[PDB]
Amino acid sequence: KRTKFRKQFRGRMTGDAKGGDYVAFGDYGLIAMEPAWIKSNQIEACRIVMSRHFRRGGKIYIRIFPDKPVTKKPAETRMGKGKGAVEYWVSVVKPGRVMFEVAGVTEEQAKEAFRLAGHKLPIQTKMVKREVYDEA
Amino acid sequence: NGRDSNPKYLGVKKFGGEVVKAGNILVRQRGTKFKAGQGVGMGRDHTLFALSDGKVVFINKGKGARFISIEAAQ
Amino acid sequence: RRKLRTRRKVRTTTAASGRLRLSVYRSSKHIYAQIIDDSRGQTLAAASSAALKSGNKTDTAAAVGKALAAAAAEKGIKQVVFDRGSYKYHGRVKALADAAREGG
Amino acid sequence: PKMKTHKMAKRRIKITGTGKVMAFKSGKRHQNTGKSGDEIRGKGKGFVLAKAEWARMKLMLPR
Amino acid sequence: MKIKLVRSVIGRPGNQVKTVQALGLRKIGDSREVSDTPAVRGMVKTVKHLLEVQE
Amino acid sequence: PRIIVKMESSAGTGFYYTTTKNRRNTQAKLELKKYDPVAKKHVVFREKK
RNA sequence: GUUUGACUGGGGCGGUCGCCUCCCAAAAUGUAACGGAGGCGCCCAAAGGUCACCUCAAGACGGUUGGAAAUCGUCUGUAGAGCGCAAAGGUAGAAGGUGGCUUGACUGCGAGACUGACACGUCGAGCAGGGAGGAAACUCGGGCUUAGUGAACCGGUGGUACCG
RNA sequence: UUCUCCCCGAAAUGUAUUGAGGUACAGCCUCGGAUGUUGACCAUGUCCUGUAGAGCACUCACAAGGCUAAAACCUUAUGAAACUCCGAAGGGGCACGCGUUUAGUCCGGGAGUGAGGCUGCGAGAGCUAACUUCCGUAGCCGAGAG
Ligand SMILES: [Mg+2]
Ligand SMILES: [Mg+2]
Ligand SMILES: [Mg+2]
Ligand SMILES: [Mg+2]
Ligand SMILES: [Mg+2]
Ligand SMILES: [Mg+2]
Ligand SMILES: [Mg+2]
Ligand SMILES: [Mg+2]
Ligand SMILES: [Mg+2]
Ligand SMILES: [Mg+2]
Ligand SMILES: [Mg+2]
Ligand SMILES: [Mg+2]
Ligand SMILES: [Mg+2]
Ligand SMILES: [Mg+2]
Ligand SMILES: [Mg+2]
Ligand SMILES: [Mg+2]
Ligand SMILES: [Mg+2]
Ligand SMILES: [Mg+2]
Ligand SMILES: [Mg+2]
Ligand SMILES: [Mg+2]
Ligand SMILES: [Mg+2]
Ligand SMILES: [Mg+2]
Ligand SMILES: [Mg+2]
Ligand SMILES: [Mg+2]
Ligand SMILES: [Mg+2]
Ligand SMILES: [Mg+2]
Ligand SMILES: [Mg+2]
Ligand SMILES: [Mg+2]
Ligand SMILES: [Mg+2]
Ligand SMILES: [Mg+2]
Ligand SMILES: [Mg+2]
Ligand SMILES: [Mg+2]
Ligand SMILES: [Mg+2]
Ligand SMILES: [Mg+2]
Ligand SMILES: [Mg+2]
Ligand SMILES: [Mg+2]
Ligand SMILES: [Mg+2]
Repeated sequence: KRTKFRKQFRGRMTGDAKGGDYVAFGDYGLIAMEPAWIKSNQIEACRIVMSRHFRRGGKIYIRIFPDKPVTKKPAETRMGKGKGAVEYWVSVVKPGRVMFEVAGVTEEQAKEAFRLAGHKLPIQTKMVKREVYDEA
Repeated sequence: NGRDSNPKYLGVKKFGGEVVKAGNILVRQRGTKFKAGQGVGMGRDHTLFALSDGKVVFINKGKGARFISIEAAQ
Repeated sequence: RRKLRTRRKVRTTTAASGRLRLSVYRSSKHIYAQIIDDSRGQTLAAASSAALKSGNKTDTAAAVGKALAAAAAEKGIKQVVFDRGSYKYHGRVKALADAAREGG
Repeated sequence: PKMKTHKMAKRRIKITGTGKVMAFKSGKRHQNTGKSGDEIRGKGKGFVLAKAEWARMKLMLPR
Repeated sequence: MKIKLVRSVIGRPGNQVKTVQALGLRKIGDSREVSDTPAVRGMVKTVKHLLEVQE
Repeated sequence: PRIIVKMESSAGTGFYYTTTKNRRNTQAKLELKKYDPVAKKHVVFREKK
């Protein structure tokens, strides 16, 4: 969720992601296919769904993180003073980027958990078990 | 909280393989991205200018330490 | 002890335009001296005192300056740089100077 | 008729032979003394560029 | 090295236009015989979509 | 109020002045510099005024 | 009799109006917004000239006051410091820290260039008069640079002896 | 704001303005004179640059473990307009023409323009809204019929 950090506001455009195409932690991983912002409560709902389905057990990693501030001008004004101070934090997400990955849960239950979590994300997404991997 | 800014043109002015007349300005810079070479002089703002007419030429070694210099004609 | 060497060596070869180098070495009882043409990677007129002996180092070195002044004199030496190593223009190397160019 | 504007008279214009316009050097002209020696020294040019036509019609005969 | 125009200058960027003008072509359907020296090869390359290079 | 005033220095029996802002903080005692006036070489200009 | 600014996603209220630094600015320069951040209207007779010397932050182990950080000692230690104020470039062969003598924080000039529609603004070899430090080569016409500002008019003061 | 045909042909930018639908200067148009290929394109040589990408070596942010008086520090792992060990494609200056073309510059008379518009690409503001707004860049409309 919200970071405790630095400059309030930013900008925006896109290109395919590089910083995490492969599933390092855990066994399985759901993975993004579209370039939307993800932001805060969207993730946290993914987290709370999977933690319901799995917890008492399993290991849940959230490799994505609401870095990027996004702004809302007030109410109903004209293009006025500056931008709007707050609103929500997002994480940009490009295809092949891994958002989620379970540990210690059978293949089928990871299927169902990824299905639930992905039914509330702006992007469609595909899951995979980790092929052979390199990058260490 | 926004209105402010300011406009001071800077940069290399006389590039390598150019024939500077003496007293020509060859680089304006804020620090020492270029160090004045053989045949070159540097004023208060670290401007490098020709000491005597010649061919401008650049020596590059490691971007801590490169130098502009003059190789006179004749 | 180091930084003073390259310090005076940078201020010497800045002031070096036309004029030749004159690097007195003093750290031992070897007060060797050289005359180096900066640019060309060459020396031309060294006056080391491995064979000479005149007593106290301040006066032994004195003759070294004198020896050197004759050598460069045979080559047509205008003036020179001086290029102190680190030694604070003291009586032994100040004497090597007064002896060098009193007899130049 | 066609009077010349007397404001241009002893005011930094004059007419060089060959038709060029004079001017004086202004900045820091008076009321300033943390200005550098050359700066106080820098007055006295009057070569002045693309204004000339109007400066000319300011002075018919060079008064 | 035969050439002709086969596409208009209009609505094309500046270098393409001035290059068409350099190569000697001032109307569609103009043809010409050009030497193969590096700069002429570079010109006729710069606007090669406008030109039916013969061979 | 004011702190570092502008101080004019009469040259030592010359005819010319120099003018500079000697800060009145640490510079409690009147300025005495040297400078070249109307006549000779550098002489003592007494920045009293 | 007159005055009672302008910008302005209508006008008003609010805010802003000159100057410096960074992003925006699309690897030349330039580039708008009531775009995103931050500073100036000064300071220093030494924080300047020069000439000599020294080298930083931080950590670990060890130690009187101490007890995480004071002071001292060894080890590691391109800088993780410092540079009067902002930030950026630069910087250890110092521009940083300290002492000596000192005023070049000069007069008369200005090859040749940067920058601007103009008017301004920047840098500057080299020439003379005369100085300062150094044994010397040589460096000095304010400050590590980049902000610390105001045409003209009208007047105060001191020289000069052109007008009258 | 009235008669004809012929030749060329813009501007809606910059800086300044008690200035903002006005005006000055420049920029871009035309005419006459002078030089007389200095212009244009494309090539080679050379130099300059920190964007796209990428990367964590510094600043800030940040995910799972280890050690541990938590800081630092180790394995694994990321984000960046105001981060950069790196870093293109392109872009700019200069020379040369090794090669094709046809403008260029200086001097003087006359201007108009200084309300722009759309689309593609690059960004900001905005909802990654607008036949939206402000900059950059190419082309068309503007003044272009077919
Ligand atoms: Mg993309
Ligand atoms: Mg792509
Ligand atoms: Mg990676
Ligand atoms: Mg009459
Ligand atoms: Mg006259
Ligand atoms: Mg097309
Ligand atoms: Mg009236
Ligand atoms: Mg108004
Ligand atoms: Mg405000
Ligand atoms: Mg730029
Ligand atoms: Mg560019
Ligand atoms: Mg503009
Ligand atoms: Mg913004
Ligand atoms: Mg120093
Ligand atoms: Mg002396
Ligand atoms: Mg000088
Ligand atoms: Mg008087
Ligand atoms: Mg026509
Ligand atoms: Mg202005
Ligand atoms: Mg207007
Ligand atoms: Mg005009
Ligand atoms: Mg003509
Ligand atoms: Mg030309
Ligand atoms: Mg040509
Ligand atoms: Mg990027
Ligand atoms: Mg490497
Ligand atoms: Mg030709
Ligand atoms: Mg004209
Ligand atoms: Mg007419
Ligand atoms: Mg306009
Ligand atoms: Mg426009
Ligand atoms: Mg927005
Ligand atoms: Mg529009
Ligand atoms: Mg129109
Ligand atoms: Mg049509
Ligand atoms: Mg058209
Ligand atoms: Mg049609």
